[PDB]
Amino acid sequence: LDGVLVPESGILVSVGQDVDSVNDYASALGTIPAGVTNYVGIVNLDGLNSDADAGAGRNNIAELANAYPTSALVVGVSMNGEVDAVASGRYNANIDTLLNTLAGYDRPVYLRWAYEVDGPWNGHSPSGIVTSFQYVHDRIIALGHQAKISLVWQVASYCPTPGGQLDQWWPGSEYVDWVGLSYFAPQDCNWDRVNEAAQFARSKGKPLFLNESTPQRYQVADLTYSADPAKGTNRQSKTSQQLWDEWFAPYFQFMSDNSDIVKGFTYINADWDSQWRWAAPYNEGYWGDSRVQANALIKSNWQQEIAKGQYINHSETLFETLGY
Ligand SMILES: O=[N+]([O-])c1ccc(O[C@@H]2OC[C@@H](O)[C@H](O[C@@H]3OC[C@@H](O[C@@H]4OC[C@@H](O)[C@H](O)[C@H]4O)[C@H](O)[C@H]3O)[C@H]2F)cc1[N+](=O)[O-]
Ligand SMILES: *[C@H]1OC[C@@H](O)[C@H](O[C@@H]2OC[C@@H](O)[C@H](O[C@@H]3OC[C@@H](O)[C@H](O)[C@H]3O)[C@H]2O)[C@H]1F
Repeated sequence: LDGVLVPESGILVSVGQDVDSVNDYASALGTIPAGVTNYVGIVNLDGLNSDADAGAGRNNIAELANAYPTSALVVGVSMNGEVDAVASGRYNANIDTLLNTLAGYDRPVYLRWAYEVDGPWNGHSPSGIVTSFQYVHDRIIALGHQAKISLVWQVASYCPTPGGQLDQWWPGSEYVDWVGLSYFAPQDCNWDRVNEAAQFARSKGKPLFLNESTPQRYQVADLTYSADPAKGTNRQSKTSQQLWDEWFAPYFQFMSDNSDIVKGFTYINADWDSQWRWAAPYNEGYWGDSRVQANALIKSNWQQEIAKGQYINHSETLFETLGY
């Protein structure tokens, strides 16, 4: 796809990853985000045309798209543990409806198909990922939606999964418009996973989207950090400048260090602790509170950074800038 829906220059600023947290961000920052992010499952299309709230914030792409009619949509599509049945065609009617629905919004859509392709917890087979990316990239063309829907192959870039295993998941450059990654606690392995994902994207000639990012294990309102990924115990006080310097400055530095390929990010701005999947007593890891508006210094510094001219923010020229 040769730069289609990929900005020639600049980094798309998007926010996620549930309707309410995105509305709260837009309210608190007094801004219309350039891109907004939700999730849907392919088995039920849960979250596409009506509310789906399963403990990770409310998803409703119809509501989101009406609330932000001149912002890009970013959509994570879960395989719901069924990628092999998806690859064998059992959900093909649902795929068409998903693609036709998203194309009916007449705006740039970034589709993270089977996001975190190499996260073992997603139950994926390499075959099912390679086949289904082929099928979906081709179906976008068959349905006539290739000017509108950009297909993102997003890895998990998660330190406990060993490096050097990305090739088995790759469907081929002809079937991928962007590579994506997750930027949470890359310091746990010296940035090795996120750097490996970036260098993979670079080697394939694809732009890079940081599709999931948050100061994982930090609390912005409380100003704390924990080294405990499972339960968030023995929380450490941080100053707000420390929390900026420890997570936010390196996050933006990573984008500069990879500025040949980085063309978008999604910042997840949420009180994760308020959402039951991510809440105490932490059955699915410790996440924290990533709301930049919950600290004045973090909020100022955030707004000051993303207003800079390497970032693509919302304006009347946004869709043109993104290649729509
Ligand atoms: O301490 N940690 O390092 C830690 C511990 C756990 C943890 O949990 C995961 O958090 C990220 C979240 O994205 C994962 O969510 C799983 O996604 C897969 C789901 O699969 C469903 O399982 C039920 C099945 O019937 C259905 O077919 C299938 O789709 C699963 O439900 C989710 O739990 C968590 F697993 C993260 C971390 N860490 O962050 O620190
Ligand atoms: C990347 O790391 C951070 C996690 O928060 C992300 O997990 C996704 O968070 C948002 C949830 O809405 C999504 O949950 C899926 O939503 C669609 C449902 O059909 C599906 O059952 C549900 O798991 C999380 O995967 C992670 F990607």
